[PDB]
Amino acid sequence: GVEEIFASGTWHVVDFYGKANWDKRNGEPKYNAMAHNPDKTIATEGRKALDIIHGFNITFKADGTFTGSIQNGTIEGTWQADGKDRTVNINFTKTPPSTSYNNEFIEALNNAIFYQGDSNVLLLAPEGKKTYIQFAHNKQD
Ligand SMILES: [Ca+2]
Ligand SMILES: [Ca+2]
Ligand SMILES: [Ca+2]
Repeated sequence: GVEEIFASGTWHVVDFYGKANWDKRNGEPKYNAMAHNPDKTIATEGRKALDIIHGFNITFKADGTFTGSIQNGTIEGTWQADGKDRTVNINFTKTPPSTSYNNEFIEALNNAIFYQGDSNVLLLAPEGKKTYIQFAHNKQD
């Protein structure tokens, strides 16, 4: 069931993905692309963004609660998923002092309604399926 994917250990952010083809679990990784922009100043901003978002992680518990860590502190809340249609509903009860990257992460999780994944990855997409956030069970480095 859903606990076998969600409650499978700490999930660490890989990237935010755009131009998604949800059917095929593919898309364009935003900050890894930014770090390879041909404008060296934009590439520098992408490298800094990667170091920040790689620190973002979340742990879902089988009791329907979660905690996680982003800039300035912890997130907390509740979650439900349905394995019959691969849908999810995340609800925040605590967020730390805001930052641009925090706001992006919190919005992605708040808008998530579909999921897919496997023993390595978790992808969460909003209703339009044009974007997703991807996690892994290891911190990116
Ligand atoms: Ca359902
Ligand atoms: Ca690496
Ligand atoms: Ca490594």
